[PDB]
Amino acid sequence: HMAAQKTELEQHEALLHQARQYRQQTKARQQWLEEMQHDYSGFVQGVKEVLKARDLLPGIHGAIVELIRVPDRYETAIETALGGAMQHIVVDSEQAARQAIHYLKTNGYGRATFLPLDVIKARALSERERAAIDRHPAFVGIASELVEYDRAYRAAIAHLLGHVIVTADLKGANELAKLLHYRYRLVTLDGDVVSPGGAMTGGGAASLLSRNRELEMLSAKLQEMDETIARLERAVAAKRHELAE
Amino acid sequence: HMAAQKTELEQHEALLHQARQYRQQTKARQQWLEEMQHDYSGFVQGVKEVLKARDLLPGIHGAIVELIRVPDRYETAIETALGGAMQHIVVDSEQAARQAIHYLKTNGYGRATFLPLDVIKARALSERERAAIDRHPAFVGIASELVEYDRAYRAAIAHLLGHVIVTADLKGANELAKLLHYRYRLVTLDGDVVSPGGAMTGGGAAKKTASLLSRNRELEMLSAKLQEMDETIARLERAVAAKRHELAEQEA
Repeated sequence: HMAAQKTELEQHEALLHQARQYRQQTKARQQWLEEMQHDYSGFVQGVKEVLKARDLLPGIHGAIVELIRVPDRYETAIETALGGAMQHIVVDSEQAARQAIHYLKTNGYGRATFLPLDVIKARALSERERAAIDRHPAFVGIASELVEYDRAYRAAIAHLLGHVIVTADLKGANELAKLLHYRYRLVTLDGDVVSPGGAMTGGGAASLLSRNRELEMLSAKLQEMDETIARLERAVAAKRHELAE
Repeated sequence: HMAAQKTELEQHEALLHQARQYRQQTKARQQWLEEMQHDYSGFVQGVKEVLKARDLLPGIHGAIVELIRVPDRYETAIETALGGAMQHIVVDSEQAARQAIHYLKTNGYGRATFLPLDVIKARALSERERAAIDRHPAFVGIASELVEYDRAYRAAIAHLLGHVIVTADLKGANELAKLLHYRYRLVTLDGDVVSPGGAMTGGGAAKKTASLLSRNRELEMLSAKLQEMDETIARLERAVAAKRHELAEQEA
């Protein structure tokens, strides 16, 4: 009778307490990451100073890393493909780049590389090159097709990554490089590189790219917890109502 | 006038003493630098570890800086042209590069770039591009044509430097850039750079350093200096004894 209903009401009130305190700690983690994101922690000095001057300098969009989202599986490949370009700054125009350069020079604030969005042009494999590789067993993907980004930046991201192939292993990068006459850069899932011409880079032993991925994850989980909480408050209100009368 | 001879004798004795001390400090600097070389000091960890294993791993020739010799007047330009590529390791083949990369990975020994001789692609301007600049007063050379190396590494050296133009000065570099439709990187003898798209990078003064080529240059300078100091010293020793002797024959 009332013994089972009081037990169930207690499971729900306790689970409601768990979820609220858990949500509070999850929000605290989101805020820590948001602060790190918007303080530009981990960025090179000149890049940090330009982004801190978004409210003074004209035409500053953001660093490349801020503009793309990459799954965890492909993060090492994309970071390796980009190299220093992770922190290249997308700006409206070459004029905007020159103003930011002057701002850095005058203040002694370091150095940065700029990508003028009105002028930068996409790269892409030809249709025959793509067909030459995209069913090879080591092929993972064209680097630009492995990331997400707003359409406004499509020519900038194609420029940096539309001619970069991601392969599953280094032998596969060698194989596909040959099929492509060593015209293009290939990167493996583990971060080894076959550069145009056949040079090979590798070895081994926290990425800026994991920050907006964890932030997006925390965001979705927070929405999930708010509905878990709403559901648990309904269950508490429910088992109270039948029980109250 | 015996006094003028005694003073000339004291001069030569003073020069001989100072030259001996100077030679000795120069010898010590030479030995110290040769020890750094033997330690692979200044190489990044991954390159150091491959070179230490160069007789265990197959097909390891060596780092670019070990395989080229650069005339003193071109050292600054070539070191600037190469940058970190003076530590790229020439190897027999892709398989050899893969085994070396596997060695670095499994031991946590860092990263390195490898140049596999069997495939590595040479680079060169077109005939018409070379003709447009070849006779310009500020043209010094194609970087790969200013450095010495054994013929076996020709494609590896051209890959790194066949598309880099060395110029007399920056005004000449900018003239040559326009003649080449801004397609190539130019380096002056003083180390200034004109690169395609270079107006999009800048800010404060860059000042990085990984100057393994400059250690080789200093070692060649010390070798040549030490030979000169040896001859100076032996000359001064003979002049001191000759003047001391001629001074004693005249107090008769």
